[PDB]
Amino acid sequence: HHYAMWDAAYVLGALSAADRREFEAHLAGCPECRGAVTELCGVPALLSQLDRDEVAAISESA
Amino acid sequence: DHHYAMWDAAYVLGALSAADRREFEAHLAGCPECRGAVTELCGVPALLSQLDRDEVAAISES
Amino acid sequence: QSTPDEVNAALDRLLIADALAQLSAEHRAVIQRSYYRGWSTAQIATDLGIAEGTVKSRLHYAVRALRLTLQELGVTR
Amino acid sequence: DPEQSTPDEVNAALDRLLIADALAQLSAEHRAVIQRSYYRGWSTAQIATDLGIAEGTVKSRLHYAVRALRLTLQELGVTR
Ligand SMILES: [Zn+2]
Ligand SMILES: [Zn+2]
Repeated sequence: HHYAMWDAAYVLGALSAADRREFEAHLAGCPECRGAVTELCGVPALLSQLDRDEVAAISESA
Repeated sequence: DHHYAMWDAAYVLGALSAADRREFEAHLAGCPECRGAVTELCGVPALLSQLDRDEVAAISES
Repeated sequence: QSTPDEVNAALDRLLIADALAQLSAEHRAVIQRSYYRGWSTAQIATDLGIAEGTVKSRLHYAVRALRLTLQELGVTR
Repeated sequence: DPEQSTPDEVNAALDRLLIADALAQLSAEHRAVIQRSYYRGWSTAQIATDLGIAEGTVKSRLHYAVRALRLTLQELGVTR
């Protein structure tokens, strides 16, 4: 089931509005996906400690 | 009657200190209730991220 | 000329703004300070002159209130 | 921003240090999708066009990108 791959997109806010509702619907009846998002829900909080500029500098600088 | 139940929002919003975040992740490893709580709240950041802090400040001033 | 997805995105942005406008002032304040300003629990406490524990529970209720609105508005299920 | 205690101030700086380190350790492709979705606010469709891959592949690539990031973050002591 292709949904399993949607966890990160969902938690990062990258799902279009139609995909987001599709996934939220799937989540209500899929304990696996539900547990997947739960594993990742702490990640946006960590990502938010840096600004996009800091991040861009990390890229240019690889 | 367990204080950790109030930390779910601060956790998902990124507002817990490094220390507070560790305690809470520790508690999460053993509390299915708090896990269900953060799971419910985890689409929230993605929704919030669709607006900038400037729009939001404007709204709060009025 | 508007793509179906940019239309839906535009709608969601209106509704989320709208949902944030419907929060009580106290709920909007803690959400604004944690998520949008990136402040810690302790900093929010200092700035508001309330206890840290109160900031946490207040954030707890505020996020849940936001969500109730966003559900009624149809933004999230 | 309000004043924080000295420990809070240092710990948060340490955290930002490790998080940055973790992202630098991502492969270029994993960092590329994380930068576009989270930092730039882009949608999968938009990322698909800029990067030159199918949207379904943007999704799965993000899935692996975030899981890899997490691995490093755990190894690094930032999250359990
Ligand atoms: Zn599933
Ligand atoms: Zn608990």
